[PDB]
Amino acid sequence: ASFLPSILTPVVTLVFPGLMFALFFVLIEQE
Amino acid sequence: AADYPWLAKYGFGPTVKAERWNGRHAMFGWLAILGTGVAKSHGWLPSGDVALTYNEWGGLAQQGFNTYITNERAIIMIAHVHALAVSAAAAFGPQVLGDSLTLLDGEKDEDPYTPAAEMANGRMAMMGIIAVVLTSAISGKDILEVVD
Amino acid sequence: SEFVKPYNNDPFVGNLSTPVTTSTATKLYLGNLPIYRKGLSPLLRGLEIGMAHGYFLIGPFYILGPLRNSPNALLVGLFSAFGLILILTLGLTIYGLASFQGTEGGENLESAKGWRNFTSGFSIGAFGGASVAYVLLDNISFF
Amino acid sequence: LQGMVGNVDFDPLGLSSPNNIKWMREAELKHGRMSMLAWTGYVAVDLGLRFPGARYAELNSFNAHDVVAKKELFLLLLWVGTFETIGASQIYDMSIDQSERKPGDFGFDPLRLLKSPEAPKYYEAELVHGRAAMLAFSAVVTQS
Amino acid sequence: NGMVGDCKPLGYFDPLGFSKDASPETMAKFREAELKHGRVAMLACAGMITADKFHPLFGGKLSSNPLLAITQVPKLGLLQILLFIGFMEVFGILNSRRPDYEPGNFLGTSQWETTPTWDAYQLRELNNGRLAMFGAIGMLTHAYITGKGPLELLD
Amino acid sequence: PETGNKVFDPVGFATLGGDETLAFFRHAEIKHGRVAMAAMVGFLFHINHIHFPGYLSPTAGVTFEQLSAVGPFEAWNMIPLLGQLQILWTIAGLEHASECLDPAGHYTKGGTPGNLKFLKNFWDTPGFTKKLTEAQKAEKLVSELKNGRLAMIGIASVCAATAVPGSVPLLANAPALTGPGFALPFGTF
Ligand code: CLA
Ligand code: CLA
Ligand SMILES: CCCCCC(=O)OC\C(C=C=C1C(C)(C)C[C@H](OC(C)=O)C[C@@]1(C)O)=C/C=C/C(C)=C/C=C/C=C(C)/C=C/C=C(\C)C(=O)C[C@@]12O[C@]1(C)C[C@@H](O)CC2(C)C
Ligand code: KC2
Ligand SMILES: CC1=C(C#C/C(C)=C/C=C/C(C)=C/C=C/C=C(C)/C=C/C=C(C)/C=C/[C@@]23O[C@]2(C)C[C@@H](O)CC3(C)C)C(C)(C)C[C@H](O)C1
Ligand SMILES: CC1=C(C#C/C(C)=C/C=C/C(C)=C/C=C/C=C(C)/C=C/C=C(C)/C=C/[C@@]23O[C@]2(C)C[C@@H](O)CC3(C)C)C(C)(C)C[C@H](O)C1
Ligand SMILES: CC1=C(C#C/C(C)=C/C=C/C(C)=C/C=C/C=C(C)/C=C/C=C(C)/C=C/[C@@]23O[C@]2(C)C[C@@H](O)CC3(C)C)C(C)(C)C[C@H](O)C1
Ligand SMILES: CC1=C(C#C/C(C)=C/C=C/C(C)=C/C=C/C=C(C)/C=C/C=C(C)/C=C/[C@@]23O[C@]2(C)C[C@@H](O)CC3(C)C)C(C)(C)C[C@H](O)C1
Ligand SMILES: CC1=C(/C=C/C(C)=C/C=C/C(C)=C/C=C/C=C(C)/C=C/C=C(C)/C=C/C2=C(C)CCCC2(C)C)C(C)(C)CCC1
Repeated sequence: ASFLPSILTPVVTLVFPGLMFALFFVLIEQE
Repeated sequence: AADYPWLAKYGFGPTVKAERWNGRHAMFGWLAILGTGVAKSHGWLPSGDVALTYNEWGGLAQQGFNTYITNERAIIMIAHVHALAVSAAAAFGPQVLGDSLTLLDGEKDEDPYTPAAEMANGRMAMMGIIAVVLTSAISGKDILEVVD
Repeated sequence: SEFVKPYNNDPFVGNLSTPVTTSTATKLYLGNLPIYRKGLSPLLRGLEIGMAHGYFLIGPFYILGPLRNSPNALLVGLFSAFGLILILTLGLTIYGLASFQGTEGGENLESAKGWRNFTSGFSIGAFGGASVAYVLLDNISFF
Repeated sequence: LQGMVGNVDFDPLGLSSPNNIKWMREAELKHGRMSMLAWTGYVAVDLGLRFPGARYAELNSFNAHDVVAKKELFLLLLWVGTFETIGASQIYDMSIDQSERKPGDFGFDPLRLLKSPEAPKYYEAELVHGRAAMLAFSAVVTQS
Repeated sequence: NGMVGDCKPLGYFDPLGFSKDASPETMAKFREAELKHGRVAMLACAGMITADKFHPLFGGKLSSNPLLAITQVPKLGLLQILLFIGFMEVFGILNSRRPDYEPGNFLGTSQWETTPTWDAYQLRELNNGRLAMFGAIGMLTHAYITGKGPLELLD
Repeated sequence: PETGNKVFDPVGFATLGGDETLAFFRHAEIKHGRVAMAAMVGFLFHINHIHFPGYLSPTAGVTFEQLSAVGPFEAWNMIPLLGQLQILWTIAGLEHASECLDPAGHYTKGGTPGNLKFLKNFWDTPGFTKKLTEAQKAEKLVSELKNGRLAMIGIASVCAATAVPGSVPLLANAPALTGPGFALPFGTF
């Protein structure tokens, strides 16, 4: 519904990619 | 579990600490549904289904898009965002001799099954939340009318 | 005279003992800053830095933000400050994870436990500072 | 637990034992002192002790907060907040770690009264009066 | 002795002999007070001279009278000035507490190879400070008497 | 002597603390007696209409004549705000210097309670006490304690006279003691 853009666009394009960048940085800085 | 050592280290995943925290949140959430239901029954939230405007809430209002964001929605949004702010403060900030969201290095996740009373009530509260959401979805009725 | 000499009597270290670098004013202020202050635990270092940064972070969002000319300008500024502080403490946590991988000493900013205490201090302090600046800016007519 | 002032061991419900007590006894002292000052101000204001001023003449405790919230109570907020900030600096540096401090000892003994032989008397009277003033202020605020 | 305040017109000027039969602690206190007065008086004299005829701040119409201008300044500005000066003064106190401590040297000159050029420029600082000390008091007195600023009094 | 050569304390306020507390109480007694004695002399100077000539504040146009005319305590409220700030500030610096500059240490922790002469020529500026010796000076300090307590009782008497009806005999009617009973610092606040 018209709810879902608001729920999904910021979750998927601020939170998830920020977490992915954090995870990738932490992983590449291992050992 | 073992394939995800990183999230397993800090209790993130199928862990007793995560179950405890989510049960606490489900308890508070059922409380919140009851509280906002009685709030709607009484007069606290703005009425009239008045939509937000760009002059007060800007592009987050979505004045002309669609989706009828209301002043009651904005106020409860402010409330839950304050909850999320206190959340980051309590989780990342100092554990005030309570519970850490993360496991921490020294601690090991409590053994899987008053604290046990909390976990039983939390499982019950999560089940209640899921049952209410389902009943709303199948019936087509509002959640507040369902609990009412 | 000569106010620029080798750093710590070492001509071959890549530094100079200028008035800016090695004056008593610079030494006093830096050594007394929380990150360098003697006796402060990592929790208090993080706490002081957090409140310090949280107090000022709200301001740019409040006045120059999109909803500056709106009745909820200061509320939006506080929320923006909370978001920015969330990003900053996430950065702190991932920095600690990446840098201080294998550590057991603790009680030291260059160790995992010390940096975690520092990050907790920063996070709580910055949230509180943003809220305190909100409270002051609501009642700025007092002064 | 045990080994502290006013230890009746009144603890049916579970709150602190091998943990939390550093925070709990100190918080009891803070709450108690707050209660003494709150109840004393309530009774004095209701009796008639008033500041000299036109605005303060009509106000009576319960009807006073809303009018005295923005100007004078904000200055009170500033002072209390400063003192509680240094208190927090002392407090968070103790309980989260294990550095040596006692609960509620902010070092505020400028008159050196604890040097008296009857110092355990004070380390007893303070807690008892805080508790009594707490039960008193609960009543005076819940009457209205 | 060991200081750089002596000059040509008056030599070593101490008629009443305060420094005579005095401790190095008291001598250092005297020189710290001297340099602080000189520096504050420089700031005061320059402030009155510039603000008399060029005061763009605060709407560009605050009174050119030095005594009226500070009263016209908002309370927050005065509080901020006091906070800034106190934050300099705590570092002054810490520099006094330091083991190595010349009276007015926040620069920590002792660690560098200084010479008569440095001594002469310290003397320049001190002499200008004395002149500004007299100047600031004169300016304030004339402001109270006539009500005009320095340059308007000269006008 | 008048009290019977004894501790005088019937309630136990003496030993609420220790020697440091007793030293603080004695210094506070001395300071209170000194301010009360000065206040009594000032009250007499006022209510006898003794004042300096001229304009106290030529800019705001408030005068010593007005201060004398209106009443003792009201005069403080009619001092200009910045003048009251100056008076309290000059007392502030003196109190702070009294706390600090004793070379021996604090009156509680090494110094003599009531001793202020470490601030040079603060006491006996013309030098009346220079001629005296220690044996005379102890006797004179006992006199100071007595007169300070007595002036304390006097200022407490006149304050009650000026605030609450006719409390004190021989002043329970004098219209000399009028105006407010207790001035506030800076006037209203
Ligand atoms: C690659 C195909 C594709 C693309 C380019 C987009 C693009 C978009 N979708 Mg999405 N969407 C897709 C497939 C796709 N969608 C599919 C198949 C579904 C399920 C039927 C949805 C369901 C959906 C909803 C319900 C909504 C959007 C919305 C949006 C917009 C905001 C981004 C967002 O959060 O969506 C992502 C939302 C998801 C729930 C995730 C969908 C997962 C897809 C299938 C992943 C495909 C990955 C791709 C092939 C390769 C990897 C990419 C990357 C890792 C490099 C944007 C225009 C929002 C909108 O309308 O904004 C105006 C919105 O509310 N989409
Ligand atoms: C209050 C500021 C002040 C202070 C603290 C000092 C301190 C010092 N000066 Mg002095 N000095 C000052 C102002 C001051 N000076 C001014 C304005 C001049 C210009 C005339 C000089 C000219 C001068 C010279 C030429 C020399 C010194 C030297 C010294 C040092 C050694 C002598 C001594 O013991 O002085 C102690 C000083 C005091 C204890 C200050 C007492 C002030 C009294 C109470 C006030 C007198 C002024 C009067 C009330 C009003 C004047 C008119 C008008 C402004 C109303 C010492 C560090 C000598 C030095 O450094 O040798 C190496 C040196 O050679 N000074
Ligand atoms: C208080 C400020 C000064 C502080 C600096 C200082 O140190 O002071 C020292 C000090 C005393 C002191 C001591 C302490 C320091 C306390 C402690 C020390 O002991 C220790 C340390 O141990 C020694 C001791 C006891 O002695 C006191 C100093 C007091 C001072 C210097 C007081 C000036 C008033 C001027 C007024 C009211 C002007 C009105 C002017 C007004 C209202 C005007 O209308 C001016 C005017 O232009 C206007 C606005 C408009 C125009 O049309 C023209 C006119 C002309 C009309
Ligand atoms: C001693 C020197 C000094 C320093 C080093 C310094 C540093 C900073 C910094 C940090 C770098 C910030 C962030 C900052 C901010 C503000 N300063 Mg400020 N300031 C100094 C002096 C004065 C004076 C004299 C005044 C003043 C003011 C303001 C106002 C305006 C508020 C307003 O619009 O009302 C704001 C926002 C004026 C004021 O408070 O006016 C009521 C005023 O008169 N400042 N100030
Ligand atoms: C099938 C199968 C399995 C199984 C199983 C079983 C029985 C699984 C059951 C799972 C089940 C039943 C899982 C529910 C979770 C619900 C949650 C976390 C909800 C939280 C919801 C929360 C925290 C919501 C909170 C709020 O919104 C509320 C309500 C009010 C609002 O104001 C705002 C807030 C945020 C306060 C295995 C073991 C998996 C593998 C095996 O091989 C086979
Ligand atoms: C005692 C001592 C020292 C000292 C000292 C002294 C005397 C220091 C004095 C410092 C001084 C006097 C510093 C003022 C700054 C003023 C500023 C920046 C003004 C900002 C002004 C701003 C931001 C705005 C002004 C406005 O008007 C504008 C433009 C538009 C109007 O609509 C209204 C507003 C308000 C918005 C030493 C020498 C340092 C060391 C020594 O050891 C010890
Ligand atoms: C020793 C002892 C005991 C005791 C005791 C007792 C009874 C103690 C009593 C203490 C008491 C009663 C202390 C009063 C102080 C009054 C002051 C400071 C007044 C200042 C007043 C001032 C500064 C007035 C100033 C002015 O009016 C002036 C001068 C002229 C006007 O133009 C301006 C104004 C209006 C400003 C016990 C109880 C027996 C036992 C215990 O165990 C130990
Ligand atoms: C309550 C009451 C009343 C009252 C009252 C009372 C009791 C009032 C009391 C007032 C009182 C008791 C006021 C003392 C002042 C003392 C001063 C100023 C002493 C200065 C002394 C000085 C300056 C001494 C100096 C030196 O000697 C020194 C120290 C040593 C020598 O080397 C040098 C010299 C010689 C210079 C009413 C109203 C009257 C009647 C009513 O019915 C009841
Ligand atoms: C050096 C210098 C400078 C600089 C300066 C600066 C940089 C400043 C800053 C300032 C600031 C920046 C300030 C600040 C302030 C702050 C505040 C005021 C805060 C507060 C806080 C609080 C109050 C908090 C609290 C809390 C809470 C609420 C919660 C819980 C926790 C806590 C407790 C933390 C200048 C160049 C100018 C000049 C020269 C010199």
